[PDB]
Amino acid sequence: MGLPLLDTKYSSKPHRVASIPAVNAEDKPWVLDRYDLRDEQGLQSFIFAAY
Amino acid sequence: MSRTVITEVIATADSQGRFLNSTELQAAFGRFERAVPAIEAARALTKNQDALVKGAVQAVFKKFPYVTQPGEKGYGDSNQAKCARDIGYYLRFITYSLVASGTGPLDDYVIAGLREVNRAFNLNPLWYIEALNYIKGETGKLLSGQSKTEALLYIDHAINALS
Amino acid sequence: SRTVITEVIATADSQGRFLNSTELQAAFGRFERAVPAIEAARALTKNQDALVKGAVQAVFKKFPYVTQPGEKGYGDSNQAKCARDIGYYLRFITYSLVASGTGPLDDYVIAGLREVNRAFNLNPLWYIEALNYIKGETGKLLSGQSKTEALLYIDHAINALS
Amino acid sequence: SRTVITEVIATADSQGRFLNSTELQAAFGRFERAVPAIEAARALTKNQDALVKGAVQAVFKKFPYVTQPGEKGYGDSNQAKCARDIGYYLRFITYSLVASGTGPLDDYVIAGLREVNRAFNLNPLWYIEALNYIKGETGKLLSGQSKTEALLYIDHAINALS
Amino acid sequence: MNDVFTRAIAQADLKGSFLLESDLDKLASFAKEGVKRLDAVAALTNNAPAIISDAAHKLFAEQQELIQPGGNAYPHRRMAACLRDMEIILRYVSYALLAGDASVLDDRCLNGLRETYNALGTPTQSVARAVQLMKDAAMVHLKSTANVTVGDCSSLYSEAATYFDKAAASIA
Amino acid sequence: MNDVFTRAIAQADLKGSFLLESDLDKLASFAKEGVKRLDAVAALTNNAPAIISDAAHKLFAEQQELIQPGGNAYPHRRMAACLRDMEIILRYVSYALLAGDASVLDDRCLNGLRETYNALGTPTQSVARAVQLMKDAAMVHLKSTANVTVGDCSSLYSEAATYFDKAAASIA
Amino acid sequence: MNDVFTRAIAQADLKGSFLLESDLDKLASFAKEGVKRLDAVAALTNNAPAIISDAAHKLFAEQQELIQPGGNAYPHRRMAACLRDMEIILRYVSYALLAGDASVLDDRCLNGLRETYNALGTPTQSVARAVQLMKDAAMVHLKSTANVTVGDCSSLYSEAATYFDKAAASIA
Ligand SMILES: CCC1=C(C)/C(=C/C2=NC(=C\c3[nH]c(/C=C4\NC(=O)[C@H](C)[C@H]4CC)c(C)c3CCC(=O)O)/C(CCC(=O)O)=C2C)NC1=O
Ligand SMILES: CCC1=C(C)/C(=C/C2=NC(=C\c3[nH]c(/C=C4\NC(=O)[C@H](C)[C@H]4CC)c(C)c3CCC(=O)O)/C(CCC(=O)O)=C2C)NC1=O
Ligand SMILES: CCC1=C(C)/C(=C/C2=NC(=C\c3[nH]c(/C=C4\NC(=O)[C@H](C)[C@H]4CC)c(C)c3CCC(=O)O)/C(CCC(=O)O)=C2C)NC1=O
Ligand SMILES: CCC1=C(C)/C(=C/C2=NC(=C\c3[nH]c(/C=C4\NC(=O)[C@H](C)[C@H]4CC)c(C)c3CCC(=O)O)/C(CCC(=O)O)=C2C)NC1=O
Ligand SMILES: CCC1=C(C)/C(=C/C2=NC(=C\c3[nH]c(/C=C4\NC(=O)[C@H](C)[C@H]4CC)c(C)c3CCC(=O)O)/C(CCC(=O)O)=C2C)NC1=O
Ligand SMILES: CCC1=C(C)/C(=C/C2=NC(=C\c3[nH]c(/C=C4\NC(=O)[C@H](C)[C@H]4CC)c(C)c3CCC(=O)O)/C(CCC(=O)O)=C2C)NC1=O
Ligand SMILES: CCC1=C(C)/C(=C/C2=NC(=C\c3[nH]c(/C=C4\NC(=O)[C@H](C)[C@H]4CC)c(C)c3CCC(=O)O)/C(CCC(=O)O)=C2C)NC1=O
Ligand SMILES: CCC1=C(C)/C(=C/C2=NC(=C\c3[nH]c(/C=C4\NC(=O)[C@H](C)[C@H]4CC)c(C)c3CCC(=O)O)/C(CCC(=O)O)=C2C)NC1=O
Ligand SMILES: CCC1=C(C)/C(=C/C2=NC(=C\c3[nH]c(/C=C4\NC(=O)[C@H](C)[C@H]4CC)c(C)c3CCC(=O)O)/C(CCC(=O)O)=C2C)NC1=O
Repeated sequence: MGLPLLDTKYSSKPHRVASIPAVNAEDKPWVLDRYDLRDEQGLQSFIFAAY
Repeated sequence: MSRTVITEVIATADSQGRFLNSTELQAAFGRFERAVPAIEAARALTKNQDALVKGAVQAVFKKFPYVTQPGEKGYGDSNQAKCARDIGYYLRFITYSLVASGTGPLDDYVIAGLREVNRAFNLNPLWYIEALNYIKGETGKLLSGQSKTEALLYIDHAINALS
Repeated sequence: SRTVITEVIATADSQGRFLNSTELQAAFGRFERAVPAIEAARALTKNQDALVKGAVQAVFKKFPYVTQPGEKGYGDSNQAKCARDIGYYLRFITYSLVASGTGPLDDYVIAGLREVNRAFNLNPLWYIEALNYIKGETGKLLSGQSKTEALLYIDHAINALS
Repeated sequence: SRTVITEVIATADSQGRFLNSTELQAAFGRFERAVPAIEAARALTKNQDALVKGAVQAVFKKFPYVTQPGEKGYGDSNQAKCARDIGYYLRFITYSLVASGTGPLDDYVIAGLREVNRAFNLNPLWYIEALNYIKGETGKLLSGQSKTEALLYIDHAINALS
Repeated sequence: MNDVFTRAIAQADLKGSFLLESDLDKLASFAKEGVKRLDAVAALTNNAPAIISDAAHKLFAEQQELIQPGGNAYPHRRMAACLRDMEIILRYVSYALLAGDASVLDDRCLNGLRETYNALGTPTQSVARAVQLMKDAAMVHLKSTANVTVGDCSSLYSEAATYFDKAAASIA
Repeated sequence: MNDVFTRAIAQADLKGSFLLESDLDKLASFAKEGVKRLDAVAALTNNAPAIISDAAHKLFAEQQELIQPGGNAYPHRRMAACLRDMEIILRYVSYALLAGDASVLDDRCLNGLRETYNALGTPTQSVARAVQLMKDAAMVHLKSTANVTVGDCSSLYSEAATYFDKAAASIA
Repeated sequence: MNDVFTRAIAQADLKGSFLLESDLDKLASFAKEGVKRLDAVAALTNNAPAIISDAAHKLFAEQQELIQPGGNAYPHRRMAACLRDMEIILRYVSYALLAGDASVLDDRCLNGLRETYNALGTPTQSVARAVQLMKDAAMVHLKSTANVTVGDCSSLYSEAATYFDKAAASIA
């Protein structure tokens, strides 16, 4: 490590305030998770999405 | 950006995205009580800063005779001045921490970056350890009661982090 | 004023002749001595306020009675004049350091010193004490030839006071 | 591109550390190998046109069908593009020799090889045959360590294609 | 995030000097009235839904153009966003009131909020009017004397008004 | 990140041609003098703390205003940051000295450092002075004839000086 | 009498202030250049009889009326006084060159010299002309490179010229 970092000095952004569902569901990014890893084609899609 | 009681309260409330619950107000009120002996200790310490600084320099010399002879760090009038200045810095930030009722001033001004700077300039931490122990001994006499303990907490914190 | 170049030129002037090797060698020595001298002057200028405050406090430490009421140190105006005089002495010492001659001191401070002190009942030992403090401190602010230059001028001023 | 020195520097920089002894020994190993490698590059540059045309004719012999009309190898434009491609491969092999690292090849030829060859329906086997011809003629054209280095880089290209 | 003590300390350190007698007196006075400050903070905190609802009611009573179709508070998506923003601003004002300085309100909340509102199409003077309505609705609960030792808190009222007005001015 | 070999390769590729015989001769000469180059980079690496301490001592003797309260290197964090920046720049200069090309130094260290210091309120002239002091301290160690075979390393000295100069010029 | 240092001290005293850092820098530059100043002054001193003789020859070839009966340099006595005055003026110019200040020239040499020459019947235009011829001969000697280490001394040349033409302006 070393020295502490400076202050973050935040700014107003959508992610900071996201209590409410986003406007469009199809425009919500796909939240890919571990249960995608069990299939084969699902695993290929997960790998492509990571890349 | 100091890490004090009120700042910790507000930061932990904002991180959780919620108003200030009653416990946080409880801690804030504890800090507000606590401020009075802290301000008393800060006053009785800033008032007698010059005696403390001189005594600390002399105590370091007494505990470390070898720094004084030529070819050492302590030999030199300018090095004497920097002795006094460094100990005055430590005392000033102890008083700041007393006022702020936290370690925020010490961590932010002295403790953060201590070891790299000491290594780069080859300053021995034991010198300041001795000076702060002298200041502790004296503030035993200057203060009494709750203020004495409150000052000793921050002097001890500085000594612990110098180690 | 009265400085090495000026003594050279004045001697040549009064003898009705040019500047010869002896006088140019004096001037040479002045031009090389200028380096520690200007350094001393700059250091003293940077620390003028600390030196003046310390000198006033040393004066009050060595002569406690003067601060007592009915005496020359009682009151704010008297101490303002304290600091003003010490600043005067410091300024003219820096002048003399830059000029490489005692001419600034002799013309601005020493000429008329005794009569003025005697008239206003000022004590020369006060200013000797202040200049001793400045000497001790410039022992720390300066080193090498800078310090010996500063000490020569401060000691000239002290000897003038005594 | 990527060489021995650049690998050293990148590895040091990713841990934020100075170059220690291991990196300098690797660099010295590179600097001592540079002489045979630059000799091999000089020899391969001297033999531009012979090697390129020989490789093209070798490809034509091993794949006689491709020169037939209605195939890839028919027509002056396609044969010119063949010569150009083999020239590219040889140029980048000499670049790798000079750099003493497979960076020139890996960055210019290999990265994107399958996608481009599949899009344009280019066969890796044509280039494998051409590079095997180049490998064969290298043994005649180079002797000693230079031949070893050139064969190493041509082998890397062949392994990449296949 | 700096409370009053921390800025007093930072200003002392920039000058490189200890804290003077008078400055310590001021900080001790602040700490003494900290109980009143805590009561004000609790008055804002406990009554927050009432303040938000009251200000929203008044704002949509004066400016109906928000809640008609084509208005900027029309669907439940946008109305709930309005109420969320108002709660955020009230929360940050409570933080600033407890701390004693508008530093937190400066950095965590109002950093670039006008630009966001302009990009979304929100009317900024409408948001400022909403914050002003929140201030007017929250002074009522601040001045409430139920279950509280009665005394003078006019300095705290002015301080809270300053924080609300500062948020409103920054947004507008 | 390019060394001299990769720079020559890239120019040759842009021209679309093999490397000329003169370019091969220059690269062969570079490889031959690489042993002295490795000695120089080792001298920089193995004396980094000494170089930084010497440069720091000179710099803060010369420029006392930094170490004063309100100066840019006052608290321990800023002093530590000063020393850390000096070590970073020395590290990248050693990288460049090994590679023989200042592309690494410009790309990874100096590309946006002046605006970073301006954003941080740092006297860039002082940083350039610090880099020059590091140059002097490093040239004292590079020219150390003891413990190494004696030879002509004037070219290496000039390259190291050019990298230090280019760092200082790019910062300030 | 004044040199450059003593004038600087005089204005500083008039303000009542110390000498600023820029003034100290100018005086440091002066004292650094002092050795070149000494060379210039020694060139004026060493070659003085040659300068005076050359100026006299040129002046009395130009203005033959001065050496005819009824001229103002006619009898031996007036010619001796003429040459004496030229020597005196050159000598005070050398003084001013060493001092860096034209104060001694004004106070001693040119204090009332125009009224002196007007009362004597001496042509002040011709005296100024003699000063110009002396200036030319002086520049011939001062630009000489033999027996000095080569260097830039143009400031000294211009300053010597200003002393000469200031004398000539005061006379005529
Ligand atoms: C925020 C608070 C703060 C601290 C504490 C601090 C410590 C500090 N002390 C310094 C000098 C120094 N300080 C000392 C202190 C020693 N002298 C000996 O007689 C004693 C045993 C001992 C003191 C009692 C010495 C010897 C030096 C000179 C080191 C050197 O120049 O190599 C320096 C180098 C800066 C310079 O002189 O240009 C630092 C950074 N700096 C800070 O900004
Ligand atoms: C150019 C150089 C220069 C000097 C040095 C100088 C000294 C000086 N200081 C004076 C005032 C004074 N100076 C002092 C002395 C100080 N006060 C005491 O407490 C201390 C012990 C002491 C500090 C060392 C006092 C007491 C006075 C007021 C004297 C009076 O008005 O009766 C006066 C009387 C005129 C006035 O009212 O200002 C002179 C002439 N004047 C000059 O023009
Ligand atoms: C980085 C170095 C690099 C390489 C190696 C490279 C190969 C390459 N060769 C190409 C064309 C081609 N190259 C060939 C080569 C064939 N001709 C004969 O038949 C032989 C059997 C065979 C060669 C051994 C042919 C036929 C084409 C035309 C492909 C088409 O247009 O369908 C193309 C398509 C671009 C174009 O239309 O010119 C590429 C990308 N490109 C590069 O930038
Ligand atoms: C933690 C500090 C913080 C704040 C305060 C903040 C405000 C904020 N409010 C937003 C949306 C919004 N804000 C509002 C509220 C306004 N419009 C109506 O006219 C009302 C009168 C008025 C409320 C008083 C509305 C309607 C939206 C949604 C706009 C849209 O969906 O197009 C957005 C954009 C993200 C989103 O689409 O949900 C931000 C960043 N962000 C932050 O990070
Ligand atoms: C659990 C969290 C917590 C709270 C809420 C808190 C507030 C608090 N306020 C107090 C007194 C007080 N509180 C107030 C504040 C009032 N001044 C005006 O009347 C307003 C209606 C109102 C604030 C705007 C005043 C004036 C006092 C008496 C102190 C004085 O001024 O002498 C007391 C002492 C009285 C008692 O305990 O019976 C507490 C504990 N302290 C806490 O640890
Ligand atoms: C790889 C290229 C690179 C470099 C070198 C770099 C330097 C750098 N210096 C910084 C601050 C700093 N830099 C300095 C150094 C200056 N102050 C002193 O006066 C000296 C004159 C001088 C050093 C010789 C200081 C004191 C800070 C701290 C400022 C602060 O803490 O607010 C910071 C950000 C704050 C932090 O987290 O510490 C960076 C990123 N960044 C990069 O991407
Ligand atoms: C593991 C890392 C490593 C090191 C440490 C290393 C040092 C090293 N230096 C050498 C010679 C040398 N070393 C130097 C360098 C010195 N010349 C001047 O004295 C300078 C002060 C100084 C460099 C700045 C020179 C000029 C030679 C002769 C090179 C030659 O013979 O061509 C040699 C070859 C032995 C010989 O020629 O007799 C080696 C192996 N090589 C390495 O791979
Ligand atoms: C009051 C009476 C008076 C006398 C006596 C006098 C002597 C005299 N002769 C002069 C010219 C001269 N006169 C001579 C003399 C002669 N040349 C040679 O043919 C002979 C060997 C030699 C005489 C035996 C010389 C050599 C000069 C040259 C001065 C010059 O070149 O400037 C000059 C210089 C003025 C000029 O340039 O003409 C003077 C002062 N001047 C007077 O006003
Ligand atoms: C006893 C009387 C005395 C004299 C005469 C004297 C002159 C003197 N001239 C010097 C060099 C020099 N002298 C000159 C001036 C000359 N260069 C150009 O040719 C100009 C035509 C001309 C100026 C009028 C210069 C430029 C230097 C080099 C040193 C420097 O530039 O700082 C030096 C320094 C050492 C050296 O380089 O020789 C001295 C001490 N010092 C004395 O104590």
